[PDB]
Order: sequence, then C-alpha cells, then structure tokens
Amino acid sequence: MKYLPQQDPQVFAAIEQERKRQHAKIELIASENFVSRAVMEAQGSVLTNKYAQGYPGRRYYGGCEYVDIVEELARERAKQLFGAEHANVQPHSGAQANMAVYFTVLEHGDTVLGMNLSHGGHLTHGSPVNFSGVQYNFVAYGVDPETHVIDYDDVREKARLHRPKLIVAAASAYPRIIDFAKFREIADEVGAYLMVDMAHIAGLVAAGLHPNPVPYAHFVTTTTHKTLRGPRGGMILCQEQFAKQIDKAIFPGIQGGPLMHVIAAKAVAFGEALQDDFKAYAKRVVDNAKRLASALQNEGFTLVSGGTDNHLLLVDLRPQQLTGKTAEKVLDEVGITVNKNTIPYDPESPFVTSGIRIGTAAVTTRGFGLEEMDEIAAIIGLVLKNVGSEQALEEARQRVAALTD
Amino acid sequence: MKYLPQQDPQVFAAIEQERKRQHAKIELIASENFVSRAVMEAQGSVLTNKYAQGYPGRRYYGGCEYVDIVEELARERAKQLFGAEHANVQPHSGAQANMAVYFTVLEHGDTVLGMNLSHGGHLTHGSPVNFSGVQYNFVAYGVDPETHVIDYDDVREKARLHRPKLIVAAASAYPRIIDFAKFREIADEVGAYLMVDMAHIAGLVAAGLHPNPVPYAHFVTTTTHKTLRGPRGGMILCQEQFAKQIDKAIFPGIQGGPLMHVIAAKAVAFGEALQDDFKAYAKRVVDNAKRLASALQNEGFTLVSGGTDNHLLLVDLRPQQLTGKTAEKVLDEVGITVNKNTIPYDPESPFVTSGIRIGTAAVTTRGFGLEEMDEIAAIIGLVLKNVGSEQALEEARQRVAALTD
Repeated sequence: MKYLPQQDPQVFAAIEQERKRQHAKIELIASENFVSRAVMEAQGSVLTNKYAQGYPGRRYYGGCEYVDIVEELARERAKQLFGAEHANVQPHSGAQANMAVYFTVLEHGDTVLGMNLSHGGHLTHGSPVNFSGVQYNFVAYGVDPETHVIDYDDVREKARLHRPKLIVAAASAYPRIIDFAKFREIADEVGAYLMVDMAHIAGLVAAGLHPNPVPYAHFVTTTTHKTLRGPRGGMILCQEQFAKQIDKAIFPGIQGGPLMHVIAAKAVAFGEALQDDFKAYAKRVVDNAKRLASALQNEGFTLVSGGTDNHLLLVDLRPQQLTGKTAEKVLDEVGITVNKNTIPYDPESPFVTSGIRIGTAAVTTRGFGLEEMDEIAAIIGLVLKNVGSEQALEEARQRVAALTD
Repeated sequence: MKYLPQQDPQVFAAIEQERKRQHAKIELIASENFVSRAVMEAQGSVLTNKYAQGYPGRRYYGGCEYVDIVEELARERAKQLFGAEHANVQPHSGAQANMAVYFTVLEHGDTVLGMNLSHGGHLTHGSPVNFSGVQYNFVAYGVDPETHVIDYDDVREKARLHRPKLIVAAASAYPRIIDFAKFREIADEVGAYLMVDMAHIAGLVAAGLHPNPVPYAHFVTTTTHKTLRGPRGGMILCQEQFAKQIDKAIFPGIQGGPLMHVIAAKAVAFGEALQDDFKAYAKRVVDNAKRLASALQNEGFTLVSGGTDNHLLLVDLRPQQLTGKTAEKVLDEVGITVNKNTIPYDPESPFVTSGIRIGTAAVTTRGFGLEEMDEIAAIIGLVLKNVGSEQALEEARQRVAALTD
C-alpha cells in the first residue's frame, strides 16, 4: 500500500496486524481461505465508483459498457465452471443469495424443509432468529444418530408430512457427500422445488471432487469465498426457466446497486478456478482433510461420521470430556484457529457445544501437505490431552510457529 | 496494479477501460463520486479473508482482535461525524440498511408511510416490485404540485388516515432541505417511529450543510457512497435504546459475515469526512449545484422546485418537449452522464420520464468549480436545444473534452 499508511495510520496499523496474524496462525476455520493478489487488486479497483443497477446491456444508468464486460465475464466463467444455464453474480453475500431464492418461489409463511441446524444446516436455512425462520415455516430433516449421515428416509417423511413448497439441501458443517439425486427424487414426489446451498463445497464441485448439484436442483446458491477461494460475496445458479425471476428477485427485489469491484474479483476467482492448478489445489484440500481426519483418529479423537468426504471434519469431544468452547479457547492460546460447533444430537447448547469444526482449504492454499497434516493432528492431541499444562501449551506454540515459519 | 494484468488480461483490460471512462466523461449522476486511493487500498486489503460474524468483542470466530479495531474505528468515527448514540457499519448496501430497520420494528403487512416514488422516494421506500412494497403496506405522501416541496399537511393527513407503524423521510431525487423536526412532530402525533434515509445527503449532513436527522429520527439509514464519498455499502445510526435490536436485525437477522475490508474502507472515508478539507469540499458541492441550477435557468431550463438546497437538481424538460429518456441518450453521445428521472406529477412512465437528474458531488471531487458549472450548463443548453444537429453535438463533444482534459 502507498496512500493508506499516510492517510490513515490507525486503519493501516490494524490492517498490518491482521496481515501478520493471517501468516502466523494455523487457520483451520472451514469457511476461510486466502485470495490471490489479483483478486484483491480487482476489489481495490475504481469499479467501486460505478452505479450499475440492473443487468448487462439492461442497466438503469449510462456508461456501464465496461462493467458489463466484467459482469458478463463473471457470469460466463461461472456457467463454464458449474455447467449452469444461468448465473447471477450480484448477491452481496451467501445470505442475500439465499434470501433472493426464497423471495423468488415462496410467499410469507410457506413451509420449507431444510437440514437440522444442530446437524449442520445453516442459519439462513430456518433459524428462528434469522429472516428465514421468521418469514417462512421451516421444518427440519436430520442425520442418523449413529452414522451422522443424512437420513434420506427422514428427508422423505418430513417432506411427505409437511408438504414443503421448497426443500433445501447442503450445509455449513456436513463432512460427507450430499446425494442431490435423492433430494431431487423426494422434491419430485411432493412437488417441491429443490434449492442446493453449495457454499462450503463450491470449489470442490468446480474441481469435480464433489457431485455437482446443478443438474438436480432448480436453484443453486453459493458464497464465492470458502473452497471457491474468491472474494466475499454470493452467487445464484439456475436453469434458464427461472433466470428472469431470479434476476428480478436480486434486483429490484432485495438489492440495489451491485458491488462491481467485487464482481470483478468474482470473475478473477472464477478464471483461477477454471485453471488446471486449481483442480490440483482442490484435490490436495480433500487429500489433506482425509489425512488430517486419519491423523486425528490416530491421536485418539472421535470424528462425526467417522471421517470426511470433503474439506471439513468435526471432532466429537465427548470422549475427552471437553466442550467445543473449551477446545476452541485453548487452541486459540497456541495459535490454532478453529470454531466450536454443535455435533448431531449435541447435549450442549450451540453456545457451548461438544465439537470443533476444522477445514483444510486455507492451510492447503499456504502450501501445507500430508506431513503438515500429521503435525497439526499431533499438536491438537498434545494440547487437548494436556489442557492444564502450560509447558505442553508452550511446546504446542513452538510447533505451530515452526509450521508457519 | 501488478498481479491482475498478468493473471487476468480480460478483467484488467475492462477495468482499464472503466478507469479511462471515469476520467473522460462528465459524471453528473447525483449518487456517484470518486473515492480516494486510501479508500480503495483498504477495500483491496487482506481483510476479505476474515470471517467476523457478530460484533467487536462479541464475535462468533476467534482471531478478530484486529478487525474489531477496524470496525470500532468505523463506528466511533461515524458517531463523531453524525452525533449518533449508536452506529452499525455492517450493512452491505443502502438496501440492506433499510431492510434491517424494517425487520427491527415492523411485522409482515404493517403500514408504512414513505415519500411518493415518482416525487423522489426510493425503491426501498415501498416499490411494489421491491421487498419493501411486497412485505409491508406502503402508503405515500407527496410534494406540492406547484412548489414541488414536500407537503407537510399531506404527510400529516396520510399519517392520521393510515396510522403507519413507521414513517420514512428522505429521497433519491429531492433537491430541497427536508424538515426532520416536522416529520418527527407528525410521527409523534400518530405514535409512529421515524426513519430517515439520508443516503443522498449524508456528506452534506456531516459537513453541517443540511440539518442533521439524528436528533429527530429513531433510525437513520444511509449509503456510505454518494455525498459521503466512501466505499459502496450501508450504515444505520440510532439511539442507544434501539442498538441491541438493530445489531440483531443486521446479524443474525438479515446478513451473515460482514465485509471487513469494506468496513475498513468505511473507517477511512469517515476519517476523511472528519477533516476540515472535506467540509470545504462539501460546501463547494452545494455552491456548485446552486451555480449549476442558476446557469441552467439562464439557458432557459425549468428546474423542479425552482432550484436546489443540496447537491442535486432535476430538470423538468416539458417546456422543451423532450423526455428524460431522449435527453439522457443525447447527452450520452457527447460524454455527459445523467439519468432520466421522473418529475413530480410526471405525465410519462418511469421508463420514459419528463426529467433528468443531475448532481455535482463527482465533478466537485475532480476539482470543478463555478466556471466549470457555467460551461456544463452552456453545453447542456447547446445539446438539448439542437438534438438533431450533429455539428452542435460535435462542438459539445469538444467542449466536454476541454473540461476533462
């Protein structure tokens, strides 16, 4: 940076602290990643100056010829990536992408069936303190109490009982592959739309490492950050038959001016995801997660579902008589960033929890491989088995520093 | 830029086109501005990498110590700027800032009273194709047919008839000062909350050039772009008694993760607005708008309300037998960017209109003064009085180029 250090010392010092923090810590938050310098440059561009309400070639302001090229680049690259008939790259966030789909097909008070929030469903999939649970009548399907895999018979029974207008599949804390074909079969039986929120797994889908929901779902929503490794924002994919209605939901329905600089950053991230090396990256993400799961099991930890098919894993800490909250706090002390996370059938509140959620996308981006996975598992074992030993925590601190340099 | 040109030639070329466009054109879109290099640097920072759901010191992810400093800088600088008891700097946009206020105090189907959209009210103030008009029962107050000033007796009568839970004041195309004391007096008479959407006038309020709605309104919403000259985003100000509820509406109510890099950019823009030279800038904005209004009247144009108290003016093109659509198109041909805009009691549809909206914030930022105002008015006169003369349009084109260099 050149101008910020002089203009705003206070903001610059805090940003610099954050930059140094990102390098020093082992980032295991499953939704986090590190974007390229190209992505950041696009977000730091003059495109923030441009009002471009509407859509490419159908804008409500003149002078949009060049931001149109940008938005179309993002939409066409998204369509290449996922095989979608239509893309909307304007959602400000995952929240707004979901909001717009609901706005498209639901009336106030309609019934929606989503994944149980305590079993891995997202806040925007019916939390009673979120617009989703306030605006619509959400019902939940669950995972098997033993396997922690989505119980597809439960999805079906809930769908047949409650007759939802819309079924939502996908999750913020589900470590196994989701069967979209089965979700669509159930949707079809009850005459519901199917929405897939692939936010967490979108980069894996792009790399052919998770089945693609696009052929099975009426609407696919996603964040552009997470495994897709793009800027913070949302996106909607859908078949051509819903394109006009989806675009109208985003604008003039729920948003106004899009963030054209962020959309530029989306296009860049999509360009990166189209490359062969992104495919290799995403495979390393999944390989690393499997290795980390296996290594944690070697340390004596129990994992929700017994492992992972994707980028993320959930440690069930009940055997260690630890809460997620305690584990999160002590790992923070040694420079490992995780989050407490409810496990299926958690006896604890969501503010305490019996689990921690871990993902490999961010460490993989930094170049961590299988050997680093073994060491991270070993450090987690050292810490969680010795929560009262400051000597053990200091050894952990040094081993973390050795990994990040 | 260093990395984008190599990584993504297609995106870079389009951004470069847009950068050159911004320099070459005379930008008179009333909602547009040019942010500083410091603001853009903050938006192009590593802060995009950080999930920070929740609030400073009350986050749902570890490692937020430094983004907390950033968010608090933004909130405290906002409170200094506007004298507000509480600020929420997380809204993704003006749309979301408004959405969250509605979510805070309204139930589905509640009555809201806002400014007539055709008289200057915004889309999010009750458009039947926007979430506002779909979710709530919007009624409208109007401006006087002669003066084009808000008819405060009409605000009162509509409020007493319809008994709204909430009254909205402020506009996207109102060229006069709004009387917030009178809005609050009417709100009080009927037991309604008062929301002021100061998006357009926020920089003028910050500079003491427009009366401050904060002392009169329960909630004040704004965009951070426009006259405030910040990054694209939203903000909510309110008294301490609504702080907890407003924060809960933004999250977990209507959003998820905030854009921490944009919030950094907000802090920077607020730092700039606190400086003496921003006050001088904002006065030049208003001076330039008054000069431009006067110069346009000298050219024979009729202005809605007979002039302006702020950054913006509306040309009533009926005397010239031109639509806003025709005027917008022909001005585009010579490199002047305006938008068609409905005028009060417009006989034309909002897709055609009888007006153009013009603001001085962007040209003022580029250093345009009173002499430049006279010349812009002279060029507009030359073009609009000679719509069928390619020779006149070419002379206009050359005079525009002379202004931008």
